[PDB]
Amino acid sequence: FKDDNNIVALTKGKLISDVYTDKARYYPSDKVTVKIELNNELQEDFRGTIYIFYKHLESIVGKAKIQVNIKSGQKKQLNIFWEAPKDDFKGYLVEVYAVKGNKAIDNKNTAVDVSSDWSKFPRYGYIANFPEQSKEKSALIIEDLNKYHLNGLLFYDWQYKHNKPLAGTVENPDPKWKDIANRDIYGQTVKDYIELAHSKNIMVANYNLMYGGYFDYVKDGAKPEWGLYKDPNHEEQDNHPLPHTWATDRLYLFNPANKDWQNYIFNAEKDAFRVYNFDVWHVDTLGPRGMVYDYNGNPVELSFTYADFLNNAKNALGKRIVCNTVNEYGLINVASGADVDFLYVEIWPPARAHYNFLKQTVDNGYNYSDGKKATVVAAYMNYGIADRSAEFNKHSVRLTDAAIFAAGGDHIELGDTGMLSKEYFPSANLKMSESLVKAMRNYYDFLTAYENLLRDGLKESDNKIEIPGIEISNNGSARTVWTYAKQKDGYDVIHMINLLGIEVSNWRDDLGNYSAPPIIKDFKVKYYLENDNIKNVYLASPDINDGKVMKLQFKKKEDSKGKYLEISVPELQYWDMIFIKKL
Amino acid sequence: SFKDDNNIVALTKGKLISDVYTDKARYYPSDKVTVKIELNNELQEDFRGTIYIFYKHLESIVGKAKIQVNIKSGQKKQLNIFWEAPKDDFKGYLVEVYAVKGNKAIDNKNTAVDVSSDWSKFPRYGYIANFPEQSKEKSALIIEDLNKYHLNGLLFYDWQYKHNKPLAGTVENPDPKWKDIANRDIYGQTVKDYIELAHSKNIMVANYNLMYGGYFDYVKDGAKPEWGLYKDPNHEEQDNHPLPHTWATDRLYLFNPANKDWQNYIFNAEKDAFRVYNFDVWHVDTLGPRGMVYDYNGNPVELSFTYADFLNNAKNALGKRIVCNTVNEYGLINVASGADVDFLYVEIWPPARAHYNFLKQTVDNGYNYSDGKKATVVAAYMNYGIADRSAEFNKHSVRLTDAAIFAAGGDHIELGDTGMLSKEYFPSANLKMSESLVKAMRNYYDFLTAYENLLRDGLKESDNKIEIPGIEISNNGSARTVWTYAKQKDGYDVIHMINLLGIEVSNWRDDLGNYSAPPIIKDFKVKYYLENDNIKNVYLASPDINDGKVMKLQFKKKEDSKGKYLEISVPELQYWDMIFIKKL
Ligand SMILES: [K+]
Repeated sequence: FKDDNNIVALTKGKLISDVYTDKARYYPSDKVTVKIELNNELQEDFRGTIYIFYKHLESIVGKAKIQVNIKSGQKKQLNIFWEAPKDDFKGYLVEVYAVKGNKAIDNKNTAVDVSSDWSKFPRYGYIANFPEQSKEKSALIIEDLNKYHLNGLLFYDWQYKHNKPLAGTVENPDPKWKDIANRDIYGQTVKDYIELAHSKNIMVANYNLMYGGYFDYVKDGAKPEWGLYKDPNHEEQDNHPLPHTWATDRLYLFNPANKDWQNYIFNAEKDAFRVYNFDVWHVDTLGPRGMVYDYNGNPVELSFTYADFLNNAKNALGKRIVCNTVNEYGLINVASGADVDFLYVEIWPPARAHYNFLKQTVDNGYNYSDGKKATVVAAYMNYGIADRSAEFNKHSVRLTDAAIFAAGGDHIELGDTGMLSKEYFPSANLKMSESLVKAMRNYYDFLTAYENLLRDGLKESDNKIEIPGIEISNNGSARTVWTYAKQKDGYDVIHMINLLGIEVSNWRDDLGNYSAPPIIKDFKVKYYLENDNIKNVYLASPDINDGKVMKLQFKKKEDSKGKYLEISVPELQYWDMIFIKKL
Repeated sequence: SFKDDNNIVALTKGKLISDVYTDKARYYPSDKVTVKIELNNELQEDFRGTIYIFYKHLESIVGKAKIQVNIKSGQKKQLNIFWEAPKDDFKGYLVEVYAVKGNKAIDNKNTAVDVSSDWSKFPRYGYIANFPEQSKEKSALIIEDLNKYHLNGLLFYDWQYKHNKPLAGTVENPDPKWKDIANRDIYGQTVKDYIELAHSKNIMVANYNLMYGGYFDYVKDGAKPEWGLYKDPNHEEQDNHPLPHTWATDRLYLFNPANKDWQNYIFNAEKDAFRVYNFDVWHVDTLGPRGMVYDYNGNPVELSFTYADFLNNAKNALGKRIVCNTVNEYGLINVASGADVDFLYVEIWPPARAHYNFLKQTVDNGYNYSDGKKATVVAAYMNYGIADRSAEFNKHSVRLTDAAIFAAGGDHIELGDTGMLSKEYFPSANLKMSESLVKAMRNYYDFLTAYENLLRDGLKESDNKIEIPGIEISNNGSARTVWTYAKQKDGYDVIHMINLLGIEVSNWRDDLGNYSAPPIIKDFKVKYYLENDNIKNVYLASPDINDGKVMKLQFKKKEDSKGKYLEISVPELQYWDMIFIKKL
């Protein structure tokens, strides 16, 4: 058929309403159900064909055609069934076309991840609210989140107390309790979300600090002798003050290396995991605490304690572990020594404001783990306006995800409340526009479909990149295209992130006022390589036909800096990924 | 030749040659270098022999000289030897001095020479923190003491009058004395004497001030609250740094560096200071992250993004060199990528950057962010936890910190008029260096200088595998390992080994001052996986062994399942060894 963006653009969105899948992640050889929601808004009956293509990078790996009639104004669902190929840890793009005669009149894509374990390609989201609600309402929220292929959900502030997560007892759980902020939590909603997430192969993570206890922790059987102190004379136990309307005036901190604290908190968590079928303990930390000491006055190097705590927790609970190393504090220790599923780094402002840090955090995770662990970043967008009733900026949110995803990272940002705007996950003062939601759908399809080019077996490339006529940088500098290259078996990959509209390289966009980047069309990229082993050159972008691969024209040339490919690029908006297939 | 045994020299080591040093900190190509040799015959017999001098560039002898000397028991003499510096710019040399009787060496001491037309490539930064009334002769002795370490720049810390008005008096009539920030008496003639004396040894002198600081009474000096930095968006609370109440101001109020009126004001004030006092550099300090901050009108200001513009505007307004302290790397990428600073300067702090890795990664970041165009100086104040007690620095932890910084291609600001830094307040001098630590620092600074071409000149990270069979190793300064990594340049590969086998927790600062001597590993093997076989020879130099003298190492070409490698025989590792492999 005649696939053309000339005439698809005229009637795009007017037949195919949505395309998505039944689960977030699939095991090799699973049945994948692709769900296509058709809504004929063409003001005219449709009598034609729905084509489906399954792509692995540039290659067609499967194809289906289905004859469909749908009346003007009618809605139909069409389910397509595909066996997941046998190779583990592979991403695919699914392209759907509505074809009349032999012209494509609509198109929408989704993605499929075939991974036996979430740990290689984490796509982490959150649930922050646990009110009384029907299983059907909960199912709709999980359905929404599943559209983004999120393969893990952090349940934030579900628990009863930091030192006693289970309300009631294992023999008789309390169906309703207060969380840390005196919100009502309903146990049946927690359980419903867990069951629903599991039906979509989504991991569910239980949030708690490593080392926190309420004001009345002595009443619950914890001891001051296990505490972390701000002086060597046990005068002042370290603590994190909270607002006066909350369930405790402060959280008192404990020494993670204290074996009695470990025994106490592991037993308390064991009770919680017995009642609520969580897969993961997401162990939060507060970062550096200044000079700290145990009860007996011995200095405690807090970061030095993390790995032992985390490994012992994994053993005690028989559950997966993730740890938040805030501002990378303890990242070296966790990445080298802890059996965590992946690395997790929250950025707490003002530091690490530069775009470069979005890449550098991921690079640090890769380097410190000898390439054995993936990295998730928490980077709260438009934080500067997070106390206003306002909107996320659709431009800066895309640039931040391009920066993180191109570096081989994941960004924890989507959840039940929409998107994160500050460290307190339930704070929902910023809302996503309809336009931003569409972009996030595309960006998450991209994150999934191109996981093998983004964070699978890659190394930094030394090969020189030039973009003649256009200012470039390797580190996210203002007024440049940010560009760099990576190499893996069978492919070289070049990223271009458009910061030509950026005056100041702050990824946060504190006023939520960034603008659309300038669009550059029909330009050249020069890529200097020695090897004459090129099969072809391709480009994919979440900004262009939701990640559909385009074959690029190129020439082999040579100048005063050596031999290079001159690559013709049709368009750059936010983020393009060029990939060069080797013979 | 003569019989140079370490056994025989070790019996009478230091009993004839008392010191060896030079007249200047840095030399221009083809300058006359004066090597000064202080003799003090403590042999309990008269000496009639020969002093030999060898000038070395890495493994190569580039010059030699000798002088016959008669010196009686108990006599002291100074010898002055002249050497023409070779024509090549940015080169380091080791100078080896031997006292020979008959055909045997009975004493040895080394120094180093740096031929550099500019301090910016190989900064060796120190400080002067005290400016009391004193004779030029006393000032000269202090400068001679600092010159022993080849310090090519000196930061004058808390010399100025006020942060918003550095010059006391007027350009035409400057005050002879004034109060500094801490109500200490500063004497202008001492400032001037140090500047003149420093310059006579080709040492750069840096004027310390904050980027954005004013006294409580800044309105009386012409500064305005409209230029200020604010902790809230309604200009209620101006950002400020509180000080002890006995100091000259209750607090320093902070200004917005991006404010063009603040820039004009402070650049004019600095211009007056520079007209009276012949400083070469403005050393611009910052305080690091200040939380979420705003201008007077309530517009948010991300401070780190204001630094580069400020510093470039400062350099243009003053016509002077600029250095900026980016505390805990806050602003480092901004300054390294966008500012015309002479080199990068990073004060780092535990607990966040306590791990030994941060000593290297700070230098790596500066190098990467500057596209390899700027060197990095690190401020990392040693034994801070005992710095309020009258005590000694721990000689073991100070050596390991310098090994870590120097091997990474960095410099450590630590030595000055008060001895060594133990706190961010440079005049605080409760910790003293023992005699043994001073000797180690002399060797380490000779090493920093003599091997600058292998430490921070044209190097790239190497992917070549290193193994040390039987010994735990790390690439990142982990506790209970030998920290090892490799670098490559035109003509050499370099392998560093830093001994953290005695370290329980990776923390460079040693806050209790209780680190112990590392274990000594003798006669061990290093495996260096190298695909090419074009190897001329393998060498080792260490500031711990024969005061940095190069030794040729035995090696074998071998292969196993991980590839071809060199098996290198290493006689000894104490704190830090540098293996260098000469390529064909
Ligand atoms: K005067």
